[PDB]
Amino acid sequence: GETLGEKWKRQLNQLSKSEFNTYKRSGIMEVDRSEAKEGLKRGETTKHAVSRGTAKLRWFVERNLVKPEGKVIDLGCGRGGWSYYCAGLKKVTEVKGYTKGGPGHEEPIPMATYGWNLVKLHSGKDVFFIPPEKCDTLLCDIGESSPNPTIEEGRTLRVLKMVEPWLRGNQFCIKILNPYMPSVVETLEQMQRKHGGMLVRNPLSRNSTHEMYWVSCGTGNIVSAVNMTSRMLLNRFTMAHRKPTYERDVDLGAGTRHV
Ligand SMILES: C[S@@+](CC[C@H](N)C(=O)[O-])C[C@H]1O[C@@H](n2cnc3c(N)ncnc32)[C@H](O)[C@@H]1O
Ligand SMILES: OC[C@@]1(O)OC[C@@H](O)[C@@H](O)[C@@H]1O
Ligand SMILES: [Cl-]
Repeated sequence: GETLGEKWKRQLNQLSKSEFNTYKRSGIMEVDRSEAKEGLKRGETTKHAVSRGTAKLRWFVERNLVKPEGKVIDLGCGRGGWSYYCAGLKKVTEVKGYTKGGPGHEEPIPMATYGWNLVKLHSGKDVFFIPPEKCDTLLCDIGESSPNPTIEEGRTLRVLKMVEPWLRGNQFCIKILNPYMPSVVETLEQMQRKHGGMLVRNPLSRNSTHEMYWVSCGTGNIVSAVNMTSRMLLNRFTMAHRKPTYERDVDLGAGTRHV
């Protein structure tokens, strides 16, 4: 009597490599990253978003699902995609990004995109072990995938326990790696009651992950959101019209900001 999400995961893990590669992009929204990738390889530091993450966060911001403002803390900042984007938003006054260093983990990329001077990224900073800090906006994009959904479940619950102390009177956008397991749904219901917001599927996410984001603005039934996302993902395995929808990548400009 598994959840629809569990049914999706078992089916995903049964795909061949070619099937997986076709499925992951079927009918998704996608930014053309060729130009940014080539530029970044050449050491270019203006205009380019450092990752696909900038476009993901832009989608939420454009729809007023999160409204970054004041002091922004970005947990699991990686290369800095979310941080460099927030740096260009009018209401943002400072951005601090923290990420885990080490082999196999992405390190921050120094960039000169608009508002770069308001951003301080720091590697070698495992957020599970640091004290929470006051901020006006809390972003978190942590959650490592695994073919084992119980491992993802444990990762998601650990992230949720970790972020809660950082939430008080502030905007937020937090990745929920595995939102479909019963303990996670229940945890999310409790945290939504305590801190508000809603759970949303980003159309730029690949079909190979069931990730959803808990955003501070709006409200909605979490069980419905999760189940409708699971149904969509299950239905995409045998999608008749699977062409992705392409959008231009984000241009983050250049120059310092004065607040
Ligand atoms: C998907 S990425 C971030 C993408 C980012 N939002 C962007 O737009 O470029 C998640 C990052 O969180 C980092 N991470 C994982 N566990 C962490 C921890 N305990 N503390 C800090 N960072 C962590 C990973 O190394 C990875 O770089
Ligand atoms: O509502 C916020 C809070 O009180 O929730 C319970 C724990 O997570 C605390 O660390 C956290 O500050
Ligand atoms: Cl609803």
